Order: sequence, then C-alpha cells, then structure tokens
Amino acid sequence: YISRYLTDFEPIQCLGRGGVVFEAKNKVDDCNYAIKRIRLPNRELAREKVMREVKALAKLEHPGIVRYFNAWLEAPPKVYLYIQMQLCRKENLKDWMNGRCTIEERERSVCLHIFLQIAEAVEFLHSKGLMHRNLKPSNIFFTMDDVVKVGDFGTKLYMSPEQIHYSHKVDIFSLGLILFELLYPFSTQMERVRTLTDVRNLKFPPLFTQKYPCEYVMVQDMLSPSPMERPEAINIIENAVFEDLD
Ligand SMILES: Cc1nc(N)c2c(-c3ccc4c(c3)CCN4C(=O)Cc3cc(F)cc(C(F)(F)F)c3)cn(C)c2n1
Repeated sequence: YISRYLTDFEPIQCLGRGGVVFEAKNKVDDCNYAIKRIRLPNRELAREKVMREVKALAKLEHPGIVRYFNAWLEAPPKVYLYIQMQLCRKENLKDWMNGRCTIEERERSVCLHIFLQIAEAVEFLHSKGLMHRNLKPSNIFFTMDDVVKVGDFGTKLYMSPEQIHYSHKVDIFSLGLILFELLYPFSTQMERVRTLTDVRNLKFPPLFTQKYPCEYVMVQDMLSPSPMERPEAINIIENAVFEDLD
C-alpha cells in the first residue's frame, strides 16, 4: 500500500494535539505546510456530514482565513482525511500577548488593528452562514507577513456559557474576551485566569474602564448574558473606534 502523504511530504514536526496537525514539506514544491489529519467517523452519515463541510470550507477565500491547498482521503491497513493549509508563524496570538506584559507594549493602535482583523474574519464567516466556534489566542495566528488569521475550525475560558451548557452569537462572546485581553496585559497565569473568569461575569478591573471607556461598553455588549442582546459582527466593525486608524 502506497500512502499519498508519506510519498509527497517530508514530515518535520507536530503542531497540534487531539484531529492532529503536522508540519510537513512538499517534495515537489519545497514549501512547508500545516497538515491536519482527521480520523473519519466509521458510520456513513457521520462521514457524509464531514465531507459536506470540506466542500463548503473549500470555497473560502479571505485575508483573515488561513489559505487552503488540498484535501484527500487515505485508507491504510480505518479512513483518514488529510487537509493541507498554509503554515503560519510559530508564535501565535497567545505567544504574542505573553511577550508583551506592560501597557506601553500594548499600543492601542496595534491592538485595535489586530482585533479588527479577527472581527472582519468572523463577519466574513457569519455572512456565509458559517461560524467559527473555536476562537482563542492560541488558535489565532500570524502569517509570515504578519497578517492575522483566525485558526482551525470545523481550555473553555473563551467559550460562551451556552456553548459549555446555540447560534453564531458564540463567536461574539469570544471576541469580547479577546478584545479585553488585548488591551489588558497580565503578569501571571494566576492573575489572568482570575481576571478573565471575573470579566466573563462582567466584573471589570477599574483601571480598564477608566482607560478605555469606549471599548468597555463594546465588551459589555459582546459579553451580554443573553445571546440575543449581543451585537452582530458587522455592528462591531461599523463601530466608531475603527476610524482614522493609521
Ligand atoms: C503554524 C500553524 N499554522 C496553521 N495554519 C495551523 C493550523 C490550522 C489552521 C487552520 C486550519 C487548520 C489548521 C485545519 C483547517 N483550518 C481551517 O482554517 C479550516 C478550513 C479553511 C478552509 F479555507 C478550507 C478548509 C477545508 F476545505 F476543509 F480543508 C478548512 C493549526 N495549527 C496548529 C497551525 N499552526
């Protein structure tokens, strides 16, 4: 038996655990790619649902969506689906925040620029009738050219309550926390978990509300306990704060 993957690629390392993501070099074209390997479900209608997904997702092109290349099936001696995506930077949004722990390092322009890219990506999906469902700093990447991409789709800190215990409004909740986290640097993991757990419950640090009153009202709208009351992604983009950005 000849495996497409082993034939065409030289594996480099593992990138994601699970649904597994490898880094591999294509032999013909000499580029490195992120390759996700999914073990397909064994029942037919479960597979058919997954295959209908790759078909819808294949049509996706956007500056905030990671670039797609190829999708194929293998059945060695049960069945694996392989997905070839562009390889992003080693350091993700979580890595980025961790190396920048002072408010001087969290420039208001840079952070709103990063956030806007994520929001624009989510608006894109929502208009196609899709949703991400998996937004979080560790699953937000930069390209070799520092363009922000939302990560894999299709820790529960960034999950909306109705996700844990439901519509596209789940993505809106996730955005809320990311916006907060971007503007509010942390010193320790301990602090981070405590503060973020409190923010989910609308208990904001005073210094934040003092410094970013505009963004504060936005985060409140995005973190509404009633999903109905949360804004759409388009409303977030069409907000006053996203004007005159250099
Ligand atoms: C350095 C680096 N780069 C990555 N691209 C990744 C990825 C990664 C990012 C995005 C996506 C994946 C892995 C698998 C699926 N994927 C997606 O964005 C969904 C997607 C988008 C499409 F446009 C098309 C498809 C599909 F057609 F189904 F293949 C899927 C995960 N990890 C850990 C990564 N690490």
